[PDB]
Amino acid sequence: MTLEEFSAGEQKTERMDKVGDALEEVLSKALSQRTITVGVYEAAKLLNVDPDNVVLCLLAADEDDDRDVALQIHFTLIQAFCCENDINILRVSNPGRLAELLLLETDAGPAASEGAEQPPDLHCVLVTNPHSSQWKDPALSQLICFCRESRYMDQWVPVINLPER
Repeated sequence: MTLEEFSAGEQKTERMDKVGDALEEVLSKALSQRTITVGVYEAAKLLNVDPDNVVLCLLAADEDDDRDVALQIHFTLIQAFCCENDINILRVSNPGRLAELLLLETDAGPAASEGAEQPPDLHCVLVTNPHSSQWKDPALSQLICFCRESRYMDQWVPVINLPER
């Protein structure tokens, strides 16, 4: 008989760790809208399905991706496509923390991975709008702002390392 669950808090600032916190909030809501893509190799598919609707892509690079030449090409491939339609993107340094997010409340559908050793996939998500472009929220505004400043430094892609729970 143990019940002390009551956690809360708020702040109103742009900060580096707040970028990946903010991302987790929006993606959870974006599953609730059912208007998003998932999986690194959907690059060609999403370009042929809803290229006008595309708003932002996320990629999560493993330690194992530093040795996967195909998945490295998949990252620069999806980067060519989003740039062609003017769509910003972000590359997270932490495969485990983005894998935590897909367990919390985004991608809460049939997306779990419990086997021997499956290959690196299900490490990307893409946010897209309906026929009325309304994807803002204060969280994704913080993301766009941060990503624009680091992109201004001649980085073709901004990058970050988001916190644990």
